Amino acid sequence: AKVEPIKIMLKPGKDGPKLRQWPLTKEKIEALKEICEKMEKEGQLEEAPPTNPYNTPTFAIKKKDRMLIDFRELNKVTQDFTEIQLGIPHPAGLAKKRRITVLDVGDAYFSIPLHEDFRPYTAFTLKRYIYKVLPQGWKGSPAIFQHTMRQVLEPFRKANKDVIIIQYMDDILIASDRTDLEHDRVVLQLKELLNGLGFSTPDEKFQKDPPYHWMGYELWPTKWKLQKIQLPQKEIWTVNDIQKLVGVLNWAAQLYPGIKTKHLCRLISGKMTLTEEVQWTELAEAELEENRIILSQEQEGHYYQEEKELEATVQKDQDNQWTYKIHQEEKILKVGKYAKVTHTNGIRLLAQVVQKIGKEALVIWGRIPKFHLPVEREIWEQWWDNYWQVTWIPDWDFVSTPPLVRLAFNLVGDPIPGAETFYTDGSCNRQSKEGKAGYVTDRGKDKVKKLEQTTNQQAELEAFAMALTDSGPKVNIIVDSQYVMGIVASQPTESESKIVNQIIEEMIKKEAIYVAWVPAHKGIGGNQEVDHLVSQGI
Amino acid sequence: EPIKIMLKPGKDGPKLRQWPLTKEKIEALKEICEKMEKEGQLEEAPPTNPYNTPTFAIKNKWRMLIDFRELNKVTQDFTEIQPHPAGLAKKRRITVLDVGDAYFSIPLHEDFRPYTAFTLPSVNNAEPGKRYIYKVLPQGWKGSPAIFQHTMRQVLEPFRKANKDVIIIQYMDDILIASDRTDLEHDRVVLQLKELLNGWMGYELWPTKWKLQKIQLPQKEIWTVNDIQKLVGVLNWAAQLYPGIKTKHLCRLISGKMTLTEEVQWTELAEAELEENRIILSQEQEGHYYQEEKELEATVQKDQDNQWTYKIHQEEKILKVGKYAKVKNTHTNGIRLLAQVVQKIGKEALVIWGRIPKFHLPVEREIWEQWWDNYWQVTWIPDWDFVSTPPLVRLAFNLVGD
Repeated sequence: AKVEPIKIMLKPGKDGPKLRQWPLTKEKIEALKEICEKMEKEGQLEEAPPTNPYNTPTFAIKKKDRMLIDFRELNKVTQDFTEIQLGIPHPAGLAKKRRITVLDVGDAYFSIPLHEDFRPYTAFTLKRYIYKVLPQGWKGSPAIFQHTMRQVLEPFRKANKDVIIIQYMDDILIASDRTDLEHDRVVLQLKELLNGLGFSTPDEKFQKDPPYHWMGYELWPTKWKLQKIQLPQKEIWTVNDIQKLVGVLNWAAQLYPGIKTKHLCRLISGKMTLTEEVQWTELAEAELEENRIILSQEQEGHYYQEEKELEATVQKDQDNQWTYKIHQEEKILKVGKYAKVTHTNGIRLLAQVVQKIGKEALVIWGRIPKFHLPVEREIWEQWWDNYWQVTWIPDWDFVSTPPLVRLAFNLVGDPIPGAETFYTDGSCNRQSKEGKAGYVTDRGKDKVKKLEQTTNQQAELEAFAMALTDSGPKVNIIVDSQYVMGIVASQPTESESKIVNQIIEEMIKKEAIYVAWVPAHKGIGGNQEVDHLVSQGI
Repeated sequence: EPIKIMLKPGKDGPKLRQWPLTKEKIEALKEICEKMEKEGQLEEAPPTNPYNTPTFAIKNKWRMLIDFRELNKVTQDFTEIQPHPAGLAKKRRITVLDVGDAYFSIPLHEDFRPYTAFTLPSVNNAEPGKRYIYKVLPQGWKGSPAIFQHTMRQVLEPFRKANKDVIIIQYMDDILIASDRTDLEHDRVVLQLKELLNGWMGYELWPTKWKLQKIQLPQKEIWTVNDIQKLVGVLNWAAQLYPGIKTKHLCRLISGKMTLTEEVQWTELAEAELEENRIILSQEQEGHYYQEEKELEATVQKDQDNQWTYKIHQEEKILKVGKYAKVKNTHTNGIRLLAQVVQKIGKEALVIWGRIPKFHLPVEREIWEQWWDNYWQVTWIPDWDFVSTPPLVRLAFNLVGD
């Protein structure tokens, strides 16, 4: 029963490792040889021919309750593989089934032969050995293992089209609506398939009853729950400790937003011994701290019923806080948040929430939910109908989830008869950052305001603000900045900028505002005089 | 035997992400690929293959749409394929057929196959991605129509002599049958041609039914200060695209006026300048400025009147402008509308210039890339980037008409 191992290559123009074998204590070299003794016995290891020039550092670490090879250099030279599964199954997408069973594959890598031509590079000295199976810590092991497991389970899945099989790494979840007898029988059938193909399934890694521990989740029969993820809190952090830490964070970052591993990785800047103490950086320190906070949370929800409808209800909370809930009738599958961040409005942000939820739902349920939004249809449609940018919106419903998203803009398409007309402009001295913002009106008035540490754009905006501030409930304003024009057109309701905020404040008080643009420096009546007024001495 | 294929110097194969799809599309895709594999057109990709191109499904039964744009950028040669008979646009009717299935009769060189890897996702990531690579010419690769030319030539060349009135040209996975025959005589030529291929998924165009539109300056009985301000504005927009456009004299009309509702007193200078500008725009839009050596571009934007318009251009040189009728369904999806406009523009560009433009779209990259495929019905995918429509451009395009 032999399947030929997949062929592997090193990156072009590269060679296997030939690194330094650091001597270690007598006690250590004792346990190590003991370990390798067993591995060579069982078939995981084999002795290196006298012509093998390659070598990788070996280490021994105090049992996490012992041998650790530093394949960092071999990995660096190994070809790239395919990341055959980035994304973790979410229990909210798991169909509600009568029976569930969870089980792990033991020493998964030990059951997969490494190609003869590639074993040479795995060489390490103690006697010298090379791997015959996928080495733990080697770059290609998880890609090959993942691929192999998919092929082992595929025939089982097509034989039992009604059973739900979910495999992630060496964790397999089995769910079905068969009788307790039939279910257990199909699970035994699965273990028989695996064991027969050489994959062990420890009785200890087998889970008969609830709660089922599955990938950080605890699956109860009625609901699921994401446990708080605990992160190691060591005294002295070695390169290996940071590696494992970053491994966990890599997984965890799929379950939570805001997880960063950047400055944490910069701590193990390559060639440093795998045992070498890391030099803690302030930003690395800060990163781990924020990560601990983020993960010190917990989530929960119910399971999916594909026959029933999939809905999404959104609600704006405090200020930038939008929350949602994916549900089927009154049953909530999962809850979510969005507060992502210069000057938009509720309708534009609402659309961003809808996009986020839509993307998430395609991933988990393979379908788009029915949306229930806190915004009236006429308001929504009217705004997007006029806006220059298109956005995604599937069928939806309005729901009176106060507060409602409402836009109240009195921007009119034609000059307002009788309303005073303000011509706006702002200057800025490139070198002193001193400028002026002002206006001139068709009713004879004018005003100028000196600005300091400003900018052309800021001066332009300060001028528009001045016009809004000194005008009646109805006003026409002519600007020469397409920038200001763009901003006003986007009818913003929220901004970080102080001047933009005044502009919004004033704009809401107006009954009607007509705003148009004219090219600058063309001697256009009104524009030419404000231009000269604010440019004087600037 | 298959010819050796090369990636451009210093370029490697695609390494793009697969996007999440609906359950129905995933099921349809897996079925398609199962058959293709069974037919020897695909084979599973090893874990040692690091490449990946995004796959999609369009629609009824589904068709697989693999997005090989990146692979096409990195493929050496096959440049002279993206040859055109300007008569095409004059034909009364054009039938476009998707002939990509035919490619599967020709093998792909074993050394290039790994770069065609693609992945089929699974709902809720229940299982790892199912990966495949092609063993034959892939639909969507620029090299396929080229390598298939001989096989295709052995059929179309005879049929072309027997119908010298009909124009039969191929662009990528498409075959255009254009002629002036009566519909039954046209449908006849089409059925014949299909019978020859078999030894469906396509659409109809009516070129001579397309109304040519142009930028046209307003004409009013009475012009106000506001009217002249608005005119000079768009004239200023045009001055960037069209040479010779001036506004000095029109501006002078309102140099001493601030009240927007006031009527301007016309001068001969202003009138001659507005007239000169009308003639310039008219004369320059009837010109021919195309350069098949420069990228063909299309920018889409919404009118200030909220109608969809576009401009076909090369840098600042505008080759064509169009405007589509306003949409009634007030609650239609934005991404849907834009996608329909894009496909209409491309189809039109294909007939006229023989190639798909690079689009500049008024949509956020992330939203567009996530949903565009749900409203796609053609087999091609243009390159595109994302842009912001300036308020002035919205007013400028209000002038497209006729």
